[PDB]
Amino acid sequence: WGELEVQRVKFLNYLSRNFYTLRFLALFLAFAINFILLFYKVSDSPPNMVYYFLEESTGYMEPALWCLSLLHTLVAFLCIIGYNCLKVPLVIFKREKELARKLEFDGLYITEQPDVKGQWDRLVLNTPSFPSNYWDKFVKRKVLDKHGDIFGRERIAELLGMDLASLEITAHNERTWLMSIDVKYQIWKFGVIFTDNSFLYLGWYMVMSLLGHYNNFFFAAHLLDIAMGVKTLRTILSSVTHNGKQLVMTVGLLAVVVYLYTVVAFNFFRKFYNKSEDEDEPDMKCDDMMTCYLFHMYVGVRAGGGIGDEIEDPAGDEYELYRVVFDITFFFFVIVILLAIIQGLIIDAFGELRDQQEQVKEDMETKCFICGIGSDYFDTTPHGFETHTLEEHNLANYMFFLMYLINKDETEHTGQESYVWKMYQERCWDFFPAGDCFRKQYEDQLS
Amino acid sequence: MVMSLLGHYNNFFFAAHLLDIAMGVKTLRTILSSVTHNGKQLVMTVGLLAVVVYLYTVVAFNFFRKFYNKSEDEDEPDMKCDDMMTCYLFHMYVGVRAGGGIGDEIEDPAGDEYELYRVVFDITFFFFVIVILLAIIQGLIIDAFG
Amino acid sequence: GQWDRLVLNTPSFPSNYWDKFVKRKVLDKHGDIFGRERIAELLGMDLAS
Amino acid sequence: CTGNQQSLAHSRLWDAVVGFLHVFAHMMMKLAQDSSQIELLKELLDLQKDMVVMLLSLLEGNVVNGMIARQMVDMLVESSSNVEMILKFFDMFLKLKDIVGSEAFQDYVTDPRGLISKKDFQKAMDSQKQFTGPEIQFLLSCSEADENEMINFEEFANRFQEPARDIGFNVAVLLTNLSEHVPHDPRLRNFLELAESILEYFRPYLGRIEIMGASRRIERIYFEISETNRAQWEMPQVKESKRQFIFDVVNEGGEAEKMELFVSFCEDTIFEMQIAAQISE
Ligand SMILES: Nc1ncnc2c1ncn2[C@@H]1O[C@H](COP(=O)(O)OP(=O)(O)OP(=O)(O)O)[C@@H](O)[C@H]1O
Ligand SMILES: CNC(=O)c1cc(Cl)cc(C)c1NC(=O)c1cc(Br)nn1-c1ncccc1Cl
Ligand SMILES: Cn1c(=O)c2c(ncn2C)n(C)c1=O
Ligand SMILES: [Ca+2]
Ligand SMILES: [Zn+2]
Repeated sequence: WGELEVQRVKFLNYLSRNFYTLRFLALFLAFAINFILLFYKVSDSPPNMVYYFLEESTGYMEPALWCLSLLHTLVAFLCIIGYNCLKVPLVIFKREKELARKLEFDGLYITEQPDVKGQWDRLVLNTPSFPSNYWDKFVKRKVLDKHGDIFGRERIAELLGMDLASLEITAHNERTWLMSIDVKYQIWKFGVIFTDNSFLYLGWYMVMSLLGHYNNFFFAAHLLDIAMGVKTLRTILSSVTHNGKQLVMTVGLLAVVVYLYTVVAFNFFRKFYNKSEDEDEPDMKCDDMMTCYLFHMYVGVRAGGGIGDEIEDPAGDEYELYRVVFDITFFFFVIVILLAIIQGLIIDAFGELRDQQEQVKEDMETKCFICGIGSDYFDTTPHGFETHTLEEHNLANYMFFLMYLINKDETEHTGQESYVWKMYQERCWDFFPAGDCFRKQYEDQLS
Repeated sequence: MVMSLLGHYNNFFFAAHLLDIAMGVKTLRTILSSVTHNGKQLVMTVGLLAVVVYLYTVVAFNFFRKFYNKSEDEDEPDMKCDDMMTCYLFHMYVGVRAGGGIGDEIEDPAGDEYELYRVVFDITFFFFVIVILLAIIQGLIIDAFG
Repeated sequence: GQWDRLVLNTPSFPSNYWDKFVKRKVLDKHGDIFGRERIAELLGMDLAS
Repeated sequence: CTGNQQSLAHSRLWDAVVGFLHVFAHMMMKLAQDSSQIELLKELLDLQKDMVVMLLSLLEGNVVNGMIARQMVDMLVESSSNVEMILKFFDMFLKLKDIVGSEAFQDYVTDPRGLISKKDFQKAMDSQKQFTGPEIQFLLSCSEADENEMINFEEFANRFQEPARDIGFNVAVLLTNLSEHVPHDPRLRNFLELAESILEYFRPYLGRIEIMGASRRIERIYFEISETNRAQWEMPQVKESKRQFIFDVVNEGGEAEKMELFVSFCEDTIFEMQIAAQISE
């Protein structure tokens, strides 16, 4: 069992270093099976309607599409197990980082009580494999030494799942692999992975690829990956939901205006509505109101010139001036304004979202991300802002300070490094400069 | 120079030298340079409009194929939605040009068979490819020109 | 960068330029850190000695 | 503590450190002429490692014109002879791996076994202007003779890199700390041109960072970046999380909570390189 286990971690590691290459071939083969699908044909003749493939001087295309569909479902399943190998330890680590500081600092589950995320997280405090994917594992003794005097300590120990709290603490002071696994922790960890929006998109990608063997026309929806893949065409799709509250009421407003335009047409202008050009077989559409309201919202918002394009002309003397005012105020409202409100609502939503992606780049190229002085102060010396960025205030040096403080001992720290280390563990950020960086206070005494 | 010497072969080849007005004055060069100033963003939207219309033809090929018939003669029937490469060429030629959707060139859904599926199908096709995506493209050049 | 390699070995390099002693600028600058016979064969200087 | 640093400045510590710099500069050019004297020379390089961090801990909380830095530099110009011998030591043995790394000097040797003679390598290093006349017979006297036909340039290069990595880094840190604290000094400007190579070699390994504490005074904090930490920093999976984190802070993130998000971004990247170091081949 030892050789099969190391062959499993060799296959899982070989796949995860090629995670970007594997999805490149997953999209290339996704576009390859939908390019060849353009040559389908329906016929009454055999090869009811049948779906047979047509090709000129090539008979290899039908075994190819059967080969690429099994190759796409295989490569999609390796992508799921790859995302279940690589980024799912990352997505738990940000949640048990936020909760373990939510438990100890402000006390989310000990002094107050709550959101579905607050009550789903109750299944993870009583497992002993709580800090298993976290750098801090003494978090439960942090909060019992903090809030174990104000309340009953036996109740908070039963809340925190600490097995033998008066015996394991004395044992730590002085001195069937699946059956050893916790069933409450893995049902909890499989619950939050299902909350993740990327995995339900990756889960939608695999469940439709396996549905593509039932009908090969189901491979069409994987070419909508170009909308979510590149960031250019995702701002077009996210602009619909960015201002989606304002759009659903305007189409709600357009629904009640057109329904108020059909009721006036149903009571006074009903003899005009007749699309049938045959005299003996008359089809008057304005006889039932649910029939006619479906007729208005299908041709009236599509014609561009109002409802009167599909209706006979008002050359008759009966209701000649009422109708000619009726179509004009209908054309002025639903197409000229309300349909220009909707395209007036998405394109500036599309316009503003790209304006905030360009201003993020511009303000980053101007301000310093750490201290509160612009790039106009550092214009006194040439290349002063790049000297202020790369050498003095760099975001990579602030991490490189941190992991250097992780690796070295507490008895090897100097006074400046032990001061920022004690200020970081109680989580206060007054050690950052924020508006002065060696060129405002010593500006007269350095030349 | 190479097109002016080609103009003696056919004198209609002298037409392309009147595109010098686009590059000569700086006024009409910003209209021509605005296409290539934001040319990366435009080629993906027409790439996005290509895969939405192709996803609109596959739904029409499997469920709405008996509706597509431009022939007004009963004995000689021309059903365009029989081959998919024929029909996908039909959608990107009349559907993005009509201004009111694909349903202008197709018979009305007064029949009871697929009466509510089709009337929702044309509306969400008209709402996407003309009202938004074709206003995205003219929304992309004019502010680039602006 | 690679098309410009065909112009260092011609003697009519500075012919349309105001500076013509450019090859003796760079041999007096980088002729001690490397082999000077190699940089003279790179610069096309016919009979540099 | 301001009390001890004025007590060490007013004591006779400076003639002790000058005398310790005198015995260190002469023994390392005496103990480098034999291969059985390696244990004493590493123990000495760890000892002058301990003094320069003692000298760096004296310079903590130092004002841009303070007396600790000026009594540190006059101690250095009272003792010019030996600290130039320590920085010439760290220069000639760091330059040689850049010298033996050239394509010319590996083309001058044609032995298949790799044991180059002593006369051919002496005329080769004399052809380059980076090394001098009395320098090269010092380096062949420090090398293994082996009947004047085997110098073994590979083992002579990596011999004094690993014991002299930490001290060669910290005398580089001591010079850059004193230069940017007290400027406009010609004798310190004498010292950085004399030790230019140990600064440019340790520039991507030195990180300069500033914090603000101790009665609102900004100080410059100096630390070390190892080679493993920066090699995993410039990988595409790490910078793609960097590109989106910069985006979600200046666009929608707050002003006071942006440094709380920065440290939450920092601890996440320690973990994602730790899961990357676990999955590395
Ligand atoms: N700590 C900082 N404070 C303020 N501004 C910073 C800081 N770090 C970087 N910047 C600014 O943001 C930019 C970030 O550059 P980034 O690494 O994202 O891309 P880049 O410079 O184009 O990379 P490369 O050219 O190496 O591919 C810097 O060039 C600088 O203008
Ligand atoms: C947002 N969709 C995905 O995450 C995605 C998810 C799955 Cl299951 C499969 C594929 C092919 C996906 N699509 C990409 O993964 C992808 C689409 C585009 Br367009 N580009 N692109 C990409 N991006 C970076 C590196 C390599 C690639 Cl291939
Ligand atoms: C290993 N390790 C970490 O990985 C870590 C940390 N603080 C944050 N992190 C992420 N500390 C103190 C630590 O010892
Ligand atoms: Ca200490
Ligand atoms: Zn700054």
